[PDB]
Amino acid sequence: KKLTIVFVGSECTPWSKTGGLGDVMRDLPVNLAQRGHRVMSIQPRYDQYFDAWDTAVRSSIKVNGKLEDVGFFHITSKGVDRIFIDHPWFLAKVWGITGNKLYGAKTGVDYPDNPMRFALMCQAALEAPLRIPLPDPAGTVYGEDVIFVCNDWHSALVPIYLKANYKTRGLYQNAKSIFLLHNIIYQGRFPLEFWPALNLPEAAKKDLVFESCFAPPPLDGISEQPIISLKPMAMMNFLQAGFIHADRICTVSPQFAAEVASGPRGGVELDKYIRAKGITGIMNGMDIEMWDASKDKFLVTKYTASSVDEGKAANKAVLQAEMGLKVSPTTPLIAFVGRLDDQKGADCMVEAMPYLVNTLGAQVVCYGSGREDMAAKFKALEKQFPGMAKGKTAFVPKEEHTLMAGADYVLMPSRFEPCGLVQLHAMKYGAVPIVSCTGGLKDSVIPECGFTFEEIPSPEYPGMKISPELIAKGTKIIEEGCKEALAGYGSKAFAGMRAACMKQDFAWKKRVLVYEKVFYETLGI
Ligand SMILES: C[C@H]1O[C@H](O[C@H]2[C@H](O)[C@@H](O)[C@@H](O[C@H]3[C@H](O)[C@@H](O)[C@H](O)O[C@@H]3CO)O[C@@H]2CO)[C@H](O)[C@@H](O)[C@@H]1N[C@H]1C=C(CO)[C@@H](O)[C@H](O)[C@H]1O
Ligand SMILES: Nc1ncnc2c1ncn2[C@@H]1O[C@H](COP(=O)(O)OP(=O)(O)O)[C@@H](O)[C@H]1O
Repeated sequence: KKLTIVFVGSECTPWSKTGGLGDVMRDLPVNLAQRGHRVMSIQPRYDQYFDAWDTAVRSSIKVNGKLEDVGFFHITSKGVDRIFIDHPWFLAKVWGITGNKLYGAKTGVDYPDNPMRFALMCQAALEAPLRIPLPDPAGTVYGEDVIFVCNDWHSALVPIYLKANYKTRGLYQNAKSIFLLHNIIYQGRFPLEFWPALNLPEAAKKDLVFESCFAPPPLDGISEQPIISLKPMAMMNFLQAGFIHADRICTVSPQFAAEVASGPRGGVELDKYIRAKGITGIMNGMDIEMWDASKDKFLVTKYTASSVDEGKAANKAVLQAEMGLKVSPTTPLIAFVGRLDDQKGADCMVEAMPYLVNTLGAQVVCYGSGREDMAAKFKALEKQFPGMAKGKTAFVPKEEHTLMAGADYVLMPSRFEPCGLVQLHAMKYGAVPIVSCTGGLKDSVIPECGFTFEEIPSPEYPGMKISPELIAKGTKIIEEGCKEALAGYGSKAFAGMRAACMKQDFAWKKRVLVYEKVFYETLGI
């Protein structure tokens, strides 16, 4: 068939990234482009990207009543014409290359521009197909028979800007809008007085207005404690307006799709739109070219599934040495990777450390970046457990590859996981996953590949008065869950899990065909 597709989000690897979001908006659009579709990605210009060149095409977008000049920077990479929205609110943010902290200064603290920024980002994204000729400035323009894939709350306003501004005036009529939920807790909930600044018609105010007792913290600077009233408050919600006007909802896992429809816990407070409209779970793939331990760049000894035992223990020595753990091939090696906050479950895992080293015997590597509390405790691991544990906060792409090939077991104690990528990455490289039993972790870590202890407790949640000194005995589920899995290290069962893990196929080729048909339905052909 072949059609025009336009991805719209707040991250694209390698340019911006705080986690999986960026990686999906790198991989998915390329693997769609391989099928013959004309694909584009649209992201903000947070920093002066050396490979991003000004198209010279400007436009003016109305925000907070004042017109705003924005520019459009372009780059063709892997058949995907990516575009970057240039403006002072994105580019001139707090310094040190941004990288992480795209959306806030600290972690838990957001920038008060975010309403206007992602209001600006969306409207601007709707211009790009109309007024920028690609690949070269003497080439064709994208046009109007274009499907928009929009990713999380940050691009949750393009369905409603599309209909309320553009389709009104007789363009993008053939165009449809797909929403893609990577996460449910992040909904773009803002105070109601930011309404004027959005520049949507007054009819469309009804779709943004929203009532709940849980609001994210006051958007000032220092506070990060979600206020909780008895009578529900009035506020905004970009994500609901994404659900209202999206011509289809997708999400990143069959199991997670189920958990969002399930009710106000699993849908945060938005369950009744998803359950009404429907949500197709398409689990995330991975890049096979990049993640391939038979042919990997960052590996000393490269190995297949036929030659695992040798290859891993070789790359484990490298790892043990690099972290500075005793170089013992018979000592188990558990690896944790994920952001340092409540969702990924560091706080409990770290409380569970003595039992993992002192009682089970294993070594524990710990990558992560996020809140100041858990970052502090991570660095001091190698002090308190000398040569039996390390905590790396701040790290490189290269450092995550050696960690997988070296680790015996990989650990994810998540409260919930829409899909997760570190367990997919591990299984590719033979590291046997010990996981929390939620979402994409349930779908991906089958019993043939790994272990699945029961999930970790949260509150009524989106980080309320977080982890009650009591509920933080979630720890014991990890102590227990690991004890089973590691008792069995060096079994023929373990060698079967190793082989099983790597024979699984995580390439997008399959996933894309599902994504591709969901388009055809929403359109017509
Ligand atoms: C990894 C994660 O990256 C992005 O998450 C952002 C939020 O989008 C952003 O709003 C911000 O969250 C803060 C929030 O705004 C505020 O209310 C609160 O006070 O503090 C929060 C934390 O500071 O920060 C995070 C991190 O920068 C994406 O938007 C998320 O969707 C994404 N997680 C997803 C993505 C994938 C990819 O498929 C899944 O595989 C993964 O399991 C899932 O968690
Ligand atoms: N603290 C971090 N900051 C930014 N990226 C990270 C961090 N920890 C891991 N990563 C990278 O992000 C991805 C992990 O994302 P995923 O497992 O989908 O869950 P989440 O997106 O919630 O972190 C991996 O590709 C890994 O390279």
